[PDB]
Amino acid sequence: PPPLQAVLVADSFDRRFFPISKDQPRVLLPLANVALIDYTLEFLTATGVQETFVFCCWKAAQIKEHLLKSKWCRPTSLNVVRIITSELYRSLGDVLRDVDAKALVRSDFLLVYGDVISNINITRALEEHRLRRKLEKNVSVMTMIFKESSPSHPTRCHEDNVVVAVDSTTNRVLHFQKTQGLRRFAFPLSLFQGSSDGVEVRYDLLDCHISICSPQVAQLFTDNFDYQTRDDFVRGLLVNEEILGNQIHMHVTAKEYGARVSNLHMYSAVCADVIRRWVYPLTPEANFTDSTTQSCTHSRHNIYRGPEVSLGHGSILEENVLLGSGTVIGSNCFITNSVIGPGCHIGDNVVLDQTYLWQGVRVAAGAQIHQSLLCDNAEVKERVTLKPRSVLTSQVVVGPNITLPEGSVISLHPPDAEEDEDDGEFS
Amino acid sequence: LTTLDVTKLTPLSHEVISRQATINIGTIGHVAHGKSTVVKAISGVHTVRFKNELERNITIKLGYANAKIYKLNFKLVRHVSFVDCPGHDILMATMLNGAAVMDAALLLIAGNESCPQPQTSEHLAAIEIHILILQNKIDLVKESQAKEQYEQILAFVQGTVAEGAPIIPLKYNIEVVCEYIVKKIPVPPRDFTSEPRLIVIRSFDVNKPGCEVDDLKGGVAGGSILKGVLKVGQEIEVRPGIVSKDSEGKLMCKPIFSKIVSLFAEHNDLQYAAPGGLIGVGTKIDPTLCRADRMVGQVLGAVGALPEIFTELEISYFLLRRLLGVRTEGDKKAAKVQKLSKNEVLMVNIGSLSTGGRVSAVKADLGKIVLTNPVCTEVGEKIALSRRVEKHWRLIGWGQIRRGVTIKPT
Amino acid sequence: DPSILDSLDLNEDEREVLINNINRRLTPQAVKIRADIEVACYGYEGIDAVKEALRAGLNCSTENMPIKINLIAPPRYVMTTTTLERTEGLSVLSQAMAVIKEKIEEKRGVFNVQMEPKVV
Repeated sequence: PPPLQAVLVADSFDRRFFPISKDQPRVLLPLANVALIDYTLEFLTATGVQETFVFCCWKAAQIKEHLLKSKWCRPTSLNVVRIITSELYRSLGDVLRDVDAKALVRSDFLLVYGDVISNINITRALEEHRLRRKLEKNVSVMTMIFKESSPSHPTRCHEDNVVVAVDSTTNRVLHFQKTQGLRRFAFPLSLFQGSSDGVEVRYDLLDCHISICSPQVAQLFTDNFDYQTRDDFVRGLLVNEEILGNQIHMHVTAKEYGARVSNLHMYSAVCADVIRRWVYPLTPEANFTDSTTQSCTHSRHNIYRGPEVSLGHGSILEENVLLGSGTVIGSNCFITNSVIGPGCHIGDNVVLDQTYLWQGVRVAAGAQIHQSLLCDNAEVKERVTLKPRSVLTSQVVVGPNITLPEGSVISLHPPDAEEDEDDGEFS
Repeated sequence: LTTLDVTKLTPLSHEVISRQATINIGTIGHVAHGKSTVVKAISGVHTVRFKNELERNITIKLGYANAKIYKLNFKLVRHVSFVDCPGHDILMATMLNGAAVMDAALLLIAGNESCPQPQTSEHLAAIEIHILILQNKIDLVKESQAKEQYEQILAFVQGTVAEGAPIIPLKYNIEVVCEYIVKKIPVPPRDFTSEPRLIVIRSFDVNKPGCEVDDLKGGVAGGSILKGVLKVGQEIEVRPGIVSKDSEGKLMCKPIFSKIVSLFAEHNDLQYAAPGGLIGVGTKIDPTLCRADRMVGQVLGAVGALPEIFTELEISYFLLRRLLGVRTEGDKKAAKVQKLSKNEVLMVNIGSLSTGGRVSAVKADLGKIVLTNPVCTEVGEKIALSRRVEKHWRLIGWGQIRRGVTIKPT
Repeated sequence: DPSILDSLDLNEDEREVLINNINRRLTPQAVKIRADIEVACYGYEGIDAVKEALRAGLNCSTENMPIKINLIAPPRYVMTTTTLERTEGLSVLSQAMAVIKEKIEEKRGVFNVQMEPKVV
């Protein structure tokens, strides 16, 4: 068989990150001081992929510049990465149509998005897919990867919850639907006529958004030019079964981790999982993207400390705290369950709970920050309290003596932000 | 055994020079992909087996079936190619986008039921336009047959608004239908003196795996020729060509030039190709550019056809209010074509050129459709507009091209 | 050449047995050099240029070493030749590949080496 290939869509064709994504692509957002593209590239490289194609449209220049300076673009990298840009891209269907047009792939490639955090090794799934393809003579066209989970887990967001009806003895997907806003699920009877021996209905599957595909997938995408998403392909293929059977199978992992960052809820959940070493060996102290800046040491209670952190006197780091290089922390501080980017400056008697601070964040003394996100070079003045689910975009300052509500999203762009932001808090 | 030669100047539709296929006759009926048995009983079962691959568009590709009618130790009198695609919507969209397609029709009606399929067939026949209805409800009692004939006559009384005055009634019925077709089918006027033009509907790669470097044949295309006659050895060009966007700019299309090294019908065809059939013009093209159905959607010109490459087209349309002839028991807004929503993918079908297009802008009288791939059809031709409602592309309206974006790369 | 073994004065049956053992033990001369090349031209005479390049590459085959070039995929061909002395076989395959690449590039086409020559 030829070397394993992978198509890495480096642009989510949906805007779930305004106004954050208005000056930085979602693919380049730092999760744990490391961009998502680095995580997905490491996942692809570690599983044996030898050739990768990145399709980036929105702000492709920044993605190209970041990739060219990364580890995977070195001559010594075994995962050769090809960068293809186009302003005409509008959906994943367009990307697959372009792949079929230029004939990038030859057999059994990988389809993943550019914001997938995982440590899954797909050797067994790939072998099963290849054996099934050989035995059935080109009937199984896709093998989607799912993770055993529970409906109550923080990673199971309401938006991306999926219920799948499958054939338990061959791992064949018979029905697939999303449960967004549905209090009751329905399944057609045509499932039970064929595989009456065994049918299972599974709601405990977390969609890692990883698929092992065949060039027939791109051929079907270019045949049905209206297809835009993977879900559209799955639904249209499962409903059109009497002709062009082209069945889809699946693989379930239990001891491996995989999930894609789709919104702030998923971002926070995956960041918490990564800090707590749930994606081992992709840990903050592993430095899987070798760089002088992102080196740190691991201590008790999952405390990661970088070089020259210079913690103050009386400040307490409770647990699950990552501190970037060059950060400065004041006295009598209390930081817990938080990720702080490099170069941050923190005042005295602050409280940080489940917050995320990116590069250059400056916080004045006496601040109270809970469950909020602070983007690059954000600033907070004296005695400011940020209620949960607050977002401060880049170059945003908040004036003194103000308590932002529990949904405050402010940026320098007036329309997209719920409140236009400047050196002041009100007006 | 035929004796086709390479000496002809002004052939005719009924001329015995070709005697393979000159007139294309459609076949739309309520058989629901059951017309294959009738076609085989009228033409032959294994008549078409010359090039096979992995099928791509089963329900969106028009299929032909060559057949020669013999009469009076028998002599062939006429040869007609029967066209029958899965789903009358595709055939209706293709036929009603110009002319020179499906010159005749055969309504495969049923004497058992008068379900909505006959109504849809009648609507498609009216929209597309010399029809010849025929009932295949064999194995029925004499009184039952008379009642079915009375019901069919009652339906044809209403259907005769456009064309509803045919008459037909196991192999005896096939012979009667063949005689009626031979007697009634008229010769259509085809412009043989025009420059040849072929539209590709099927591409193949004849080079088998593990072949030697000597028996390496390639470029075996296919399709249909509308206007003109194709001669072997002529210098042909592909209007679409190879389209690439790797230049970090707009899409660039480079036409592909070749020479007609062969011309094969279902049987062995001569060096000259005539309109009205499925003629595979195998040129000297590399098989890598022409794999299984990888060249479909290109026009094989001869003298550099004036039709330029179009990326986007401004089409004035008249969207049909409801589904043509589809009135189900429920009809819960299913048979209701909505307005042209922005950023919606529609199946633009210019003649036999099936392509895809998304709506970019529209102001109450004309849409600006950006196509998924460049096409070379015309500057003012009639372009149909289709859209699927439930896993089935169906006609939505018409269109007239007024302006477009031209790509002219060397 | 069993002439040297003829000078032995052991016996006739002994000489025959020794010759048979020597020829059956120390005569494993068999080696195959295989390579894969993707060459195609999108020109006026595309298939013709591809066939000409393939013929030019195959013409470089020496005695007792016929390069049986075959088409693996529509865009890719495979060169296989069961010739002993693999050290010379690799050089012969490399020379044939270089000649084929030069012929393809001269005919305004494209050529690439998917896999370099290697043993079976």
